[PDB]
Amino acid sequence: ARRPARCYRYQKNKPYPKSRYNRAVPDSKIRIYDLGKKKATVDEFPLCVHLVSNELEQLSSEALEAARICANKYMTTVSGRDAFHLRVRVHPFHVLRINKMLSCAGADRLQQGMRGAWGKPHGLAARVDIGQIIFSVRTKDSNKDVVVEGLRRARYKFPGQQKIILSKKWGFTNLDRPEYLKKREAGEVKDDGAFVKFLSKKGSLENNIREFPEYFAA
Amino acid sequence: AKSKNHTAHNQTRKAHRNGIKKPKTYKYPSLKGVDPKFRRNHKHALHGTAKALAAAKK
Amino acid sequence: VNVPKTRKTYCKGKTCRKHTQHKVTQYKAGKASLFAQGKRRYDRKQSGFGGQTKPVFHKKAKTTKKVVLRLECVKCKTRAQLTLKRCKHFELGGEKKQKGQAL
Amino acid sequence: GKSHGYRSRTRYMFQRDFRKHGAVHLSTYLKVYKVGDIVDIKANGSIQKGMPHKFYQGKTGVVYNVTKSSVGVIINKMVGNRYLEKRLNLRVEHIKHSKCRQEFLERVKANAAKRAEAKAQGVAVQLKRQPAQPRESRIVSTEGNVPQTLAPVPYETFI
Amino acid sequence: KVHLVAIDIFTGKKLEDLSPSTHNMEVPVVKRNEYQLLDIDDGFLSLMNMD
RNA sequence: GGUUGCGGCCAUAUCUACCAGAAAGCACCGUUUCCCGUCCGAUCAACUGUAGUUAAGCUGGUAAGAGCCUGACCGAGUAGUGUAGUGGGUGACCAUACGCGAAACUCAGGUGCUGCAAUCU
RNA sequence: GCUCAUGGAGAACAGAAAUCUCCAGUAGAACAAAAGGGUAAAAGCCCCCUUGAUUUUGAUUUUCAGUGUGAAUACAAACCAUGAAAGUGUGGCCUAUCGAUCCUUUAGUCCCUCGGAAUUUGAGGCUAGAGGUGCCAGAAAAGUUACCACAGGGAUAACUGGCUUGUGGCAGUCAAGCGUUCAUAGCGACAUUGCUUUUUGAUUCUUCGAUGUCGGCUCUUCCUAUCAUACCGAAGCAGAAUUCGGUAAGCGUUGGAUUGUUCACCCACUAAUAGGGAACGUGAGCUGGGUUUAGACCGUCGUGAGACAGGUUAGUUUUACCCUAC
RNA sequence: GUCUAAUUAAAACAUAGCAUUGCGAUGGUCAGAAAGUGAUGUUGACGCAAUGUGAUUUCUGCCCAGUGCUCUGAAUGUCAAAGUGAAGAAAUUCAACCAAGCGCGGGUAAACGGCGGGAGUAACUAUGACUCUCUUAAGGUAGCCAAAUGCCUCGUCAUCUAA
RNA sequence: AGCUGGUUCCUGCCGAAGUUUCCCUCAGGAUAGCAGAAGCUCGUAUCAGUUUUAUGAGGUAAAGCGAAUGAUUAGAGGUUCCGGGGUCGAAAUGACCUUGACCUAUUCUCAAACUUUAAAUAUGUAAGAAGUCCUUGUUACUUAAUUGAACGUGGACAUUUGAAUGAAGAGCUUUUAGUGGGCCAUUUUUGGUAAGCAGAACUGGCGAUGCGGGAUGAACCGAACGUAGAGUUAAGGUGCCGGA
RNA sequence: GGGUCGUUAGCUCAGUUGGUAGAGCAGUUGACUUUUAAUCAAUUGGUCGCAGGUUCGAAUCCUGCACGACCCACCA
RNA sequence: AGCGCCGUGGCGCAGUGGAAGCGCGCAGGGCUCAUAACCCUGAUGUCCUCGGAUCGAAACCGAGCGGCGCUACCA
RNA sequence: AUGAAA
Ligand SMILES: C[C@@H]1C[C@@H]([C@H](O)CC2CC(=O)NC(=O)C2)C(=O)[C@@H](C)C1
Ligand SMILES: [Zn+2]
Repeated sequence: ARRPARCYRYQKNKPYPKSRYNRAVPDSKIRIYDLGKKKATVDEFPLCVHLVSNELEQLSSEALEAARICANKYMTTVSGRDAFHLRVRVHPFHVLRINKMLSCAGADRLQQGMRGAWGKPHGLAARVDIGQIIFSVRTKDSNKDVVVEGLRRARYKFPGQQKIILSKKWGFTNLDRPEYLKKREAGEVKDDGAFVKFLSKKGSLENNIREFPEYFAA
Repeated sequence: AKSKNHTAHNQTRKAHRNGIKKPKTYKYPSLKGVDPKFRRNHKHALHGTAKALAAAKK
Repeated sequence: VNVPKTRKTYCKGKTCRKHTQHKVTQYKAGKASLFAQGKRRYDRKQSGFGGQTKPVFHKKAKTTKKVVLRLECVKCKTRAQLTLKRCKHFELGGEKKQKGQAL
Repeated sequence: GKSHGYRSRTRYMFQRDFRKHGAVHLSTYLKVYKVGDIVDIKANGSIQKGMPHKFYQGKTGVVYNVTKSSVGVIINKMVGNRYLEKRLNLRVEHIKHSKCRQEFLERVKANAAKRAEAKAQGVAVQLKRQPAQPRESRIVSTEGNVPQTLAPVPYETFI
Repeated sequence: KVHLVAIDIFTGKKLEDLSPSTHNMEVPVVKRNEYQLLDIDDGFLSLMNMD
């Protein structure tokens, strides 16, 4: 019962976020941003795959939600709920206004039209660009074609020409594979619950040796 | 029946026709707005120097 | 608002020309004399047929008047006016504002 | 309603600075100002007395008058089709000098020095400034400086 | 235009008027004040304030 | 060079944790009759410079220190932007030509200087 | 002279929150308010003294016509306060908090005039303020008209047309699921891309020195997003019956009941009883039910005259002999 | 029976009948520039004047708080001019007094017109005789209806119809 | 009658505005601007819709949020005299387990009314004669002070008298018309689903403007007009209509 | 033809906006009585109309799916 | 669709920044053979939810939820 | 004022 995304697609107008000025919004339907085995670790999922955009547009929580479900459905169906971690990477903070006219025949006598154009909120949306990733996933090469099938379905749900990319990176890091590996057979790394903390060459040697001990025991 | 509320269109053409003449700057400007103490002393000093020059060439 | 009953202020009185003490009092607009030229002209202007002849004012907005004082020098009695802001409540008998007190 | 005040659309303009809030240093006061001095105008929002208008923020003028803690300044202001002379009773916290004028005076006395030396020897000063003239020939060698051939780079995605 | 009906309060007497919705109509500055009660003489209410 | 007083710029000067401190100077410190102020000679006023201590303040050094500052032949001639085009594209947008040109990041360095006067082995 | 918010650690009653004490505390508080700037031996809190919220008039800035009003800025000559003093101080830390003429009135000057000369009341003057115009550069002011009039207006509405197409309608992509089992025979949620202008909005370009304004009747022609009929393909098509889909608009798509009706709903036949366009086709072609003047009735609203896409009833439908088309 | 001649002949007007109101002639209603003027009136309450409603039959409920009309005056309310007093040299000012009217208080609905909401409850459930409460000047009584008054509404049931 | 309509010969020269402020002001006026005419003082400059050098000011783009404020995703590691509790047990600031808080550093995403930073473009000012230096005259101002300030005497400092370029004369006044419904395009941009929509910013145009191309068209591209001739081009094109 | 609201024990009604269905009526039993009635206590009953994500996890989040209850629907 | 009102005990209705009123209903006692009525007594109100300002709110200003009302004309 | 059925 909603208006079309073609009506609310482009960045025709500046960011209208939630604030102390609006104060009153219709909450999203998306609430999840991470799926799969998010508590997996870095060496556990080495491969990282992306879904990006070649447009410059607004994307609704509804499309984000349906696409999330389609990809996660495929993966959790075929390779199980704990063979991957999916992570969305765009949050809808933008808000969409509508000057709600009537849906009758006889509104003429009380419509009043464009006097009072400033519309009330009726949803949210994201704001993406070239290359700003929409989705990312971390898993293994065995799970590769499975996950890119999921991304294919999510493309079919989002508008525009979105692309898939298999990164040169180890998990969700900004690090490439062999550098990660030399570091990790070395000892500059220290795993967190999901992500990892690195060793600086700066600062407190005492804290570094409190941490990262094997690197000192080279 | 609304109307065109405002526009600065064509005003700069109108100005730069015969426009933005710098104000004619002058030697010996106004001593209005100047500290009146200074005005007063300046008066008496000029009286003195006029007298002095006339006495040097009388 | 509140004001005292006496004030040290300049008295341009031709022998003080300086600050003396001045008893303050309010200014009352003063009863209107008949036989003033406006009233005389007005009685003539309204005299007879023709109805009302001068306007008469109803579109009122101000819920306040400017308050105004009289300042009588104790020595010279050279009175003097000076006007203040607009105030809903006004007072000269000043029970001071004691800060260190309860509700 | 439409709001057009003395200190309207001025927020970031009279924002004092970062890590420079509080008081003012003292050269602002120990500086000197005379008739004919050219001066810059930036406003110190920490001094709410003697201020200029935001038009005169970041502007330049000449002195005409001097008082206890303040200075007269003349400015020219476009009003329709003319420049109007406008007189401001400003504070020195908002004033400062024009180093352009200072350097001009230094150039002046140096020009005079050159004229003195050329009165001493008759040696063709050429006082005037001249632009960055186009440059003259030369011979660049190659020893230890052979030309490395370069060429473009292929397209890598870099993700 | 507005028909207005209000009760005069010191009497209990109805007052019906009507006047356009955009013309100005007067309002007083009424305020109520609490007061304590002392020994009542003839009709003058024997009251007091804290001060 | 050190110290004190008055200072300019007001973090290379700050913050944290420790180490040291010849002399002199500051300081800590001792006292309450006197002017003075306090709930209180703690603060402040006054007296001695005696009793004593450099522990603290203060000064400096250390820290793969946090912070700050500078520089980069680091990122990046990227992002953005001015002008031109009967340029491309469905369009969003983009490339090209003449031009200007960031910030973040990455790495390297530095951690108060200095004026007037007086004084100290 | 002090330094706030907050947090931590303590002290009986006393707890999360009562008062006191220590540490950190760049402001995370407070400054009458709206918001924003500004402020840390202060502009904040406390304490002391005061009345510069004073007088004279001018200059300057803002709005700006460089007019006024309002507010503010910096000085001169005075009188003052406060402080040890520098100094600061002409209302509020800055940004808003307000008002001409005529009249009336008050303060000042104790000055001018009252015109044959005087005195005294009274009146009128000059300088400066108030009493107020908020439609805030400032008239003194209730309605209706369907009995209506006029000057004009496409600068401005109601039809049609035009751009747009949210909404209305139509068709696609993808496929979680349904379908006994199986996503796709057939349907296809969540999401998404398009089309059309047959709705309804939005807009106001044309049209107000008039484009005759709903429907029906009549009558032709056109589109197809094909209801039927011709030929075909697919099926969860055994046959019959049915559903989906293609070329296809050649041909046809009713009679009636009620309603002004479009539409809707029923009856019945039917091979089938599909949707729409042509100035929402068509009034010098009809009719005039309806709408849409004037009469009149009811209800509700109104003090009332009078109002009501609220209901009912009654209410003049002009001319072709010209050109074109036929 | 009469009307909108020249777009409306009707449910509209009238009508008889019902009811109300004023008036005893020094008057009621109305007229007129006035006037030794006039119409009703060559008249006299079974009459003149002004209203409403509309044959007959039956019946006309509750509200006088509001607005009007009207009756009190017993009143420190308000209270003009003329008139009185005091002050003043006079202009003049002030005070007192004070007509009607208004105000105050009564009456009046075949005068204008008005005539409510909310909760709970019955041995199936539903419903609510009953009860409670806020409030009004009093809360629509008899009686009548989707009627020319009823949005929703093509109201629900029946009948008339094949529909 | 602030409204409609009409307003009579030729040519030449110049040539607009639909914007500001006030008005019971919104179909109108006053004012300022735009434009004409009369000229006036002087004679190449007290200029410039421009650049450079130097100096300032801005707080928009972009960027950041492991930097402030505000919002936000997920983990891990901890403090429980510490919120909820589940257990061992009598309970114990006793022990254990779990769970929302808070702390720590990490991570993903953002801001027209957030920001350290911070452009491009636009914008102010200076680039000398009314100046620089030296000396000393004035004053009731200022200074402790013949100290300073302001204005000056006298003298010196020229051809490069203080960067570039151009200047078709520079400057100055008076008076007055018409106008005060505006529109289109590029780029920025607010409202709106959107609009040949409404509305602002810069510039250029149409109006008021024809010619050549876009078949066709108010505005686009090219170029702006006395009468003619000769050539060369623009934009656009060269199958035929159509010159190639 | 849409826009909304809701479909909870045999009946009715809260429900909790997420983790547990609670109240009433009814019924069965019990108490009561000489036995009944009413009255008191106790259990009975609950996928809350069909699939989705799923808060670890779901009636209640909300997506659709059959029932109803309202508000709207030429025109001149 | 736009605008306005209101949410207070079990029910109804008052309530005004220093902090909740009344009646009826409820409970207890007494009279009565028992229940009524009656007499003596007491209690009960997250003031629709969230947030804010305030030294402090039912009140005062935003957000939402609900029950209603008013608008809806010229075509 | 009322006082359940046999
Ligand atoms: C309003 C009230 C009166 C008003 C003034 O009399 C109004 C009008 C009088 C008139 O008829 N013509 C005018 O010029 C002004 C005045 O001065 C105010 C302060 C006080
Ligand atoms: Zn005096």
